[PDB]
Amino acid sequence: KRQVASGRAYIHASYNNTIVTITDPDGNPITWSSGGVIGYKGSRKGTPYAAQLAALDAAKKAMAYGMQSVDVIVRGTGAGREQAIRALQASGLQVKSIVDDTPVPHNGCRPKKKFRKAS
Amino acid sequence: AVKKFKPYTPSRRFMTVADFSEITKTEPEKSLVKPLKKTGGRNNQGRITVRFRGGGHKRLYRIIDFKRWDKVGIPAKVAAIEYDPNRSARIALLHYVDGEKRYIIAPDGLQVGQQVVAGPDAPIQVGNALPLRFIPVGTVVHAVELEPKKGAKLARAAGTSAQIQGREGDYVILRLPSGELRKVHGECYATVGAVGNADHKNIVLGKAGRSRWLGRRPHVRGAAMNPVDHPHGGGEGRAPRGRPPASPWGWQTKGLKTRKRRKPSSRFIIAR
Amino acid sequence: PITKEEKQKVIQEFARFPGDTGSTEVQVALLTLRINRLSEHLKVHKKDHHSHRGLLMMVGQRRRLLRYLQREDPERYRALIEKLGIRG
RNA sequence: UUUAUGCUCU
RNA sequence: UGAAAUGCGCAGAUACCGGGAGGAACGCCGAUGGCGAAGGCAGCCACCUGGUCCACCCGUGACGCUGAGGCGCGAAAGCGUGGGGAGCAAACCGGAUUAGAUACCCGGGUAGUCCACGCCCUAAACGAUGCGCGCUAGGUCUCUGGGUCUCCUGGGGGCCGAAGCUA
RNA sequence: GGCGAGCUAGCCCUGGCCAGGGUGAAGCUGGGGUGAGACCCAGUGGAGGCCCGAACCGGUGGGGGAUGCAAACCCCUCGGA
Ligand SMILES: [Mg+2]
Ligand SMILES: [Mg+2]
Ligand SMILES: [Mg+2]
Ligand SMILES: [Mg+2]
Ligand SMILES: [Mg+2]
Ligand SMILES: [Mg+2]
Ligand SMILES: [Mg+2]
Ligand SMILES: [Mg+2]
Ligand SMILES: [Mg+2]
Ligand SMILES: [Mg+2]
Ligand SMILES: [Mg+2]
Ligand SMILES: [Mg+2]
Ligand SMILES: [Mg+2]
Ligand SMILES: [Mg+2]
Ligand SMILES: [Mg+2]
Ligand SMILES: [Mg+2]
Ligand SMILES: [Mg+2]
Ligand SMILES: [Mg+2]
Ligand SMILES: [Mg+2]
Ligand SMILES: [Mg+2]
Ligand SMILES: [Mg+2]
Ligand SMILES: [Mg+2]
Ligand SMILES: [Mg+2]
Ligand SMILES: [Mg+2]
Ligand SMILES: [Mg+2]
Ligand SMILES: [Mg+2]
Ligand SMILES: [Mg+2]
Ligand SMILES: [Mg+2]
Ligand SMILES: [Mg+2]
Ligand SMILES: [Mg+2]
Ligand SMILES: [Mg+2]
Ligand SMILES: [Mg+2]
Ligand SMILES: [Mg+2]
Ligand SMILES: [Mg+2]
Ligand SMILES: [Mg+2]
Ligand SMILES: [Mg+2]
Ligand SMILES: [Mg+2]
Ligand SMILES: [Mg+2]
Ligand SMILES: [Mg+2]
Ligand SMILES: [Mg+2]
Ligand SMILES: [Mg+2]
Ligand SMILES: [Mg+2]
Ligand SMILES: [Mg+2]
Ligand SMILES: [Mg+2]
Ligand SMILES: [Mg+2]
Ligand SMILES: [Mg+2]
Ligand SMILES: [Mg+2]
Ligand SMILES: [Mg+2]
Ligand SMILES: [Mg+2]
Ligand SMILES: [Mg+2]
Ligand SMILES: [Mg+2]
Ligand SMILES: [Mg+2]
Ligand SMILES: [Mg+2]
Ligand SMILES: [Mg+2]
Ligand SMILES: [Mg+2]
Ligand SMILES: [Mg+2]
Ligand SMILES: [Mg+2]
Ligand SMILES: [Mg+2]
Ligand SMILES: [Mg+2]
Ligand SMILES: [Mg+2]
Ligand SMILES: [Mg+2]
Ligand SMILES: [Mg+2]
Ligand SMILES: [Mg+2]
Ligand SMILES: [Mg+2]
Ligand SMILES: [Mg+2]
Ligand SMILES: [Mg+2]
Ligand SMILES: [Mg+2]
Ligand SMILES: [Mg+2]
Repeated sequence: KRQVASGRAYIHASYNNTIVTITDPDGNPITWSSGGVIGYKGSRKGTPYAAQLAALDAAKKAMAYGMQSVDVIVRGTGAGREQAIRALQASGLQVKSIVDDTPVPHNGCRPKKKFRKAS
Repeated sequence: AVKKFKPYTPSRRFMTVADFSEITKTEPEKSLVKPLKKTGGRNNQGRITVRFRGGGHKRLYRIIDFKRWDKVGIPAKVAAIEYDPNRSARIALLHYVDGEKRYIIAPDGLQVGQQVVAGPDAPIQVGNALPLRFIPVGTVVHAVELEPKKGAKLARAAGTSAQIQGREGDYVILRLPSGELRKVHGECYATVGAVGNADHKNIVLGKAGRSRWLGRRPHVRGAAMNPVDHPHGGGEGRAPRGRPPASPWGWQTKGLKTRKRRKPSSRFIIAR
Repeated sequence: PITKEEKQKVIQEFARFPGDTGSTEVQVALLTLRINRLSEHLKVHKKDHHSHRGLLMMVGQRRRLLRYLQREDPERYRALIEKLGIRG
């Protein structure tokens, strides 16, 4: 519903997938993509190559509405991070910055049995 | 606390009575500000319109003060805490500097001999009444008005209260004792504190007669009736409901909602 | 807490002689002060068991002394107790 | 990320 | 997830932003550290309060040690009455796996986990080492006091070790 | 369409009634007990859809009655009190 030059890019990187949403300066998503949108199912999406393919389909759709610059923001470990960060830069979109905002509790909620292991 | 009894008769074994230590020189009530004679009647003009009522101890009605803006600014001393048979809460007789006497529903904490006051002024401590709009968000409160100048209606039951949750226009957002989130007008008076006598919920009538004293006559199950009388009557040796459980008058009684749909009030609600 | 002059007051009042800063009674009396303090603290904070432990220790100690004193001088035993209000 | 089992006495 | 499937989603999900509600646990500091008799104790603040150590050598003058009974405390789970319930999660349901899978893995999920009060009295409640006192080489690391502050001295916490002990 | 709650059922207002004996809750006081308690023991006390039993309210079993004394009675027995 608009064309904005300055923007913001978000990288959600989980063990199972990588998804990138590109927002306006305000945070409202302009367009998004992920490993599955590329064309993969199952665990293929948790791949770094799937992340690359993804982050490009993101940027490409962004430039459609006229996207030039972004302030890339990554959240979460995973094989998507770097390859997804790299991919962005290597096509249009100049990366004005690279922030890491992966959320972490100061010991909040008890985690699932799977992510607790030690004591 | 709550009084218990050694089982020197059955029923006395489970019977439990209210603790009346909180009650200051009650016994004789305050003939002036109340009481009035209370017309004890179980039906309307002619016919029974609420089943299973009647009998039970005679009562004098203590005419309590459910609108305090009546005397803005005028402080008053709490003279006594009294027993009131017409409610679960206790009442507090208070003498105004005016020389005017009135009863209030005694809040939890409210000590005998302390000062009380109501108005936009009014320190935010227990016993004081204020238009909702002037009460710090997050405080618990009781005896709230639902519309300005119409008198307290909400949170008056022993142990009950309401929390001011936020503000929105000329309205503030309360969480009613039911758990319902409701908007009430800011001009509506409330009074800080919970109601008190909160152990109330923990008494055990103990015997059939105890229920008779409170004016509750035996309640009979539709299951024990005949088809003439109730959806659940008849059978021939006990019986499941054999249909969706119903009231004597036919409507379902397990789930079926009853609040009128299109109701002006609906626009000011948001919970259970 | 028991302040300095607050405990000094007691030290002097029980001292067997100007200069006595730890005789049998000055100790007994001293303990008695803390004990009565804690005893009133625990009445309020009752789920505070750790602190109650010490109480038992202070109480036990006090007893040992008084038993010694009532062994060496059955006179200033009555005297000490009476003046402190103990042994119930 | 698919396995479990091995008769009796020497 | 091993890979998946159940599950959620075009009734607008995930990802992103702003607002609000609510409960529980306190990241970095943090240690192989500290405190407590033990169980055990970890954001910050204040109040109430126990133990403990050091310096001074001032006071009592053996007033000690241990301790069958007794009394108190006692993790987790569990129980009663109220409340509270976000995440988690016995039981239970479903998806997978397998010959079967009442398990292991996945998606749901109720007691419970939380608070008040009252019970229960267990444990690898472990240093698998009862408490007190004296005596018998040192080396090094550390916490915390006092010192005439390279070193000395006191109380703790670790490692290596004289003599000796030990299958 | 009217007449009925002067029988009976429930409820509302105002009054009245329940011999005598038994059991002995809490609380209180005192004593012991403790660091303080819980608590224990006495005495006091006089609770209860508590006990025995008249009035009173009932109607359990049996007998009698059966064109009755009586269109629901009488005797013995029994329930609550
Ligand atoms: Mg995946
Ligand atoms: Mg964030
Ligand atoms: Mg009518
Ligand atoms: Mg009328
Ligand atoms: Mg009429
Ligand atoms: Mg109830
Ligand atoms: Mg019934
Ligand atoms: Mg029938
Ligand atoms: Mg009919
Ligand atoms: Mg019918
Ligand atoms: Mg039926
Ligand atoms: Mg049948
Ligand atoms: Mg076999
Ligand atoms: Mg073999
Ligand atoms: Mg075989
Ligand atoms: Mg053989
Ligand atoms: Mg869909
Ligand atoms: Mg589907
Ligand atoms: Mg649509
Ligand atoms: Mg959000
Ligand atoms: Mg230690
Ligand atoms: Mg431990
Ligand atoms: Mg201290
Ligand atoms: Mg000396
Ligand atoms: Mg001497
Ligand atoms: Mg023995
Ligand atoms: Mg106990
Ligand atoms: Mg325990
Ligand atoms: Mg527990
Ligand atoms: Mg519980
Ligand atoms: Mg519960
Ligand atoms: Mg299963
Ligand atoms: Mg299956
Ligand atoms: Mg098969
Ligand atoms: Mg296996
Ligand atoms: Mg699970
Ligand atoms: Mg779950
Ligand atoms: Mg159970
Ligand atoms: Mg034991
Ligand atoms: Mg342990
Ligand atoms: Mg062994
Ligand atoms: Mg040892
Ligand atoms: Mg021992
Ligand atoms: Mg030290
Ligand atoms: Mg130093
Ligand atoms: Mg050492
Ligand atoms: Mg060694
Ligand atoms: Mg050797
Ligand atoms: Mg008619
Ligand atoms: Mg009549
Ligand atoms: Mg008479
Ligand atoms: Mg009598
Ligand atoms: Mg007494
Ligand atoms: Mg006494
Ligand atoms: Mg008597
Ligand atoms: Mg008595
Ligand atoms: Mg009776
Ligand atoms: Mg009887
Ligand atoms: Mg009898
Ligand atoms: Mg009788
Ligand atoms: Mg008889
Ligand atoms: Mg008969
Ligand atoms: Mg009959
Ligand atoms: Mg008969
Ligand atoms: Mg007959
Ligand atoms: Mg006959
Ligand atoms: Mg005949
Ligand atoms: Mg009789």
